[PDB]
Amino acid sequence: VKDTYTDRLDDWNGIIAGNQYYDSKNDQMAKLNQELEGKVADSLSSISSQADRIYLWEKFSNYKTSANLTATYRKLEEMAKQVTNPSSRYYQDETVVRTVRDSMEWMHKHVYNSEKSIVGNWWDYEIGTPRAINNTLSLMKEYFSDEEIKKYTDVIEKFVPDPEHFRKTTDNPFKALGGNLVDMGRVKVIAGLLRKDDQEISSTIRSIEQVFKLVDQGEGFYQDGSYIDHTNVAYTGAYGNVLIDGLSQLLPVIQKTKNPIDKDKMQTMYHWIDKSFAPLLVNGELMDMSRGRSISRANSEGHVAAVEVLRGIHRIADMSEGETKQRLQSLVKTIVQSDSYYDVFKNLKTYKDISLMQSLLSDAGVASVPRTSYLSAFNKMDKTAMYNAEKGFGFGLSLFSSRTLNYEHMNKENKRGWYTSDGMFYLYNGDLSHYSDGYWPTVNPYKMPGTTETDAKRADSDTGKVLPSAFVGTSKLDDANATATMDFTNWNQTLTAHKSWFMLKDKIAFLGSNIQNTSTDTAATTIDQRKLESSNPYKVYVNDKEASLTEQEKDYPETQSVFLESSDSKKNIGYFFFKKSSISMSKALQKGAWKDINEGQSDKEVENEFLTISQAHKQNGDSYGYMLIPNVDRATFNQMIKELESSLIENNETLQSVYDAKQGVWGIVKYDDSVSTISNQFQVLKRGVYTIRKEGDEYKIAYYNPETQESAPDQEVFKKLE
Ligand SMILES: CC(=O)N[C@@H]1[C@@H](O[C@@H]2OC(C(=O)O)=C[C@H](O)[C@H]2O)[C@@H](O)[C@@H](COS(=O)(=O)O)O[C@H]1O
Repeated sequence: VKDTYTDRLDDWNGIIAGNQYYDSKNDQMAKLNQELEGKVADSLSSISSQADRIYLWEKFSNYKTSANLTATYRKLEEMAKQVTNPSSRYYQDETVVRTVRDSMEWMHKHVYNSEKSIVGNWWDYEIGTPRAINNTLSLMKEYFSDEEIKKYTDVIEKFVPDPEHFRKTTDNPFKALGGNLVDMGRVKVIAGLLRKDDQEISSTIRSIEQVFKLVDQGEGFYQDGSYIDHTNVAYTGAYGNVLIDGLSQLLPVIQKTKNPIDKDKMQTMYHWIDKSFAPLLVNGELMDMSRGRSISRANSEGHVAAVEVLRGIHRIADMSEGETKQRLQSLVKTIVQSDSYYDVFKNLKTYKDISLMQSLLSDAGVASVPRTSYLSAFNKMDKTAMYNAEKGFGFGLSLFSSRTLNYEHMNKENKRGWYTSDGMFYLYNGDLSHYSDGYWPTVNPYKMPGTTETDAKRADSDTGKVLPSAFVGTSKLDDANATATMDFTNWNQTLTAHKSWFMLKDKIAFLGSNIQNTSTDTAATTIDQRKLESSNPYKVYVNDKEASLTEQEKDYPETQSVFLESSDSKKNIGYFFFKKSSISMSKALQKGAWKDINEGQSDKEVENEFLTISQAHKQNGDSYGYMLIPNVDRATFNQMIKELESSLIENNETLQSVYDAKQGVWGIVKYDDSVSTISNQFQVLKRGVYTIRKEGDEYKIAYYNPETQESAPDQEVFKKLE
């Protein structure tokens, strides 16, 4: 029956598919249409048309595997999209209409109904499938009776009757929050509209409002921009994605129901965008350190994942007004145009999303100015993101502590992320494809960049762990300078190291001290493991003399510097060792398959060439110290290392500090409360992290105690001499 409920469903259809905006003369849209045409065509030619079939699609036949249910229903949603698209060859096609109706009935009688119990993954039974069912019925509501719709959605009410909890029919339900809570809306709000159930709609919207509250513990968004999910995992880039992506779709519909959400409550959305999401986006790429186990998915590499956030932002901009709308449009525009590697349209899956992106990009009224420099210390999730606009490089520092899990391996995904948070670092430069094109299934998991580890074998069956120490954190001074440390202990408590980082605007110093090993395994710190481009080869220099790297590891004793020279300076990487160090390097083709790190992925062999730089630690009390200097040519790197000749102030078991004379900035990490005199100019008095700047006779201080997660009054930690 046509009423206010169907009106809302019409708006929903315009959002999830957008057929009403389709334009055959629009190349980007025609491209998505053809994709859907192909998908439906394939589904129609492989579906079982035999009586007494045991499945609809052979490749999704074993229904004891919950994933097959969601995949099956999603195939029906694709059909519903095309049968209602005037420009589709399947528009109002009698066979497709009957196929969708008959398929819904079959699955309802033999595979998914209220008389069933969760078998496999609860996610499919409560989120994946219900969403596919809602969208199918919503798109084809003019081909189904209200009774049939209520019939096919009853099962949704059986598995998800409570808008505040998930796994309600199991022996271990959980409180819905963040991304899941948004999906709860895409389940119960839509089902509610389909069932014309006001109570379900009102109660679900009320439950959804919890998402707008910032937290100070648990899952959710924090004031410092961090986003935690799954109890204690940094997850802005995956579950955070689902949250903004899904919520931006729902809001236009929710705000037109009899239970609209207060404007002041939704105000936090803008905080997420500016404080939580934006910093993790560099040249169109969403930083992998925030994507959890999703890094092990071939179809979700960095630039692809970024689009989920960008399209969410764009939708929010569209429902916003004036300056707020104007600036969000500019944010999306500048990020997209800075991405010369990935075509944003490849992940805009609805015509309205394509339309919005096109108008934004062609509207001269929307400014597209390169983003300025920034540095976000996401202490509540132990990650740090840095971007230098003048030089054009991004830097990501992935850590963990007693407050966060190192890596997430579940549902057979991300089997080898063991060391992705053990002081791992990311460098975002001219090569936007670096962490893409199969980086994850080909990178050597035992040598993640920046990490200090023993070479003991690791089991894929292992799961994440929290760190024994709480002494992990970043002290930020300004948009270009910050200091961080990690009181590191490896997975089996056989190795330790005081690892610290000194972010000094256009370079980052890496210092490690108190390195100890109690095992029989060899210990080493991976200085880098950079994925190469066959089109842009690097010329390697050691102590400024060209070197020839081979697959076989070569040792370089008494090394003062290493320089990776590209034809594009924005891809150059230099390493300056404060004190001559013994390192080894090699360039080798590494092979692997996505299935190796994610059971549900392809076993197709992938290959990439990598340049690995390492420093062995054969004695207790060992250390390392070097400055990472990117985006400068060879002569400029050589000049810079001369300026930094005496930048290392100290690197021992209780004190680590680097000084940038040009800036007048000090980065300092103290492991105890002894009085530390620095450069005969001042004293720092407490255990913690410092970033200090001298401006004449003045001193600007940024102190952070990572264990108590508090700063402190200046006189408690700093004292000027004389
Ligand atoms: C945040 C996350 O990893 N969520 C998991 C699901 O993944 C998301 O799926 C969708 C969607 O519209 O369904 C959008 C996102 O890009 C993607 O991250 C999914 O993996 C389900 C079930 O698993 S599967 O059978 O292995 O595919 O589990 C969620 O936790």
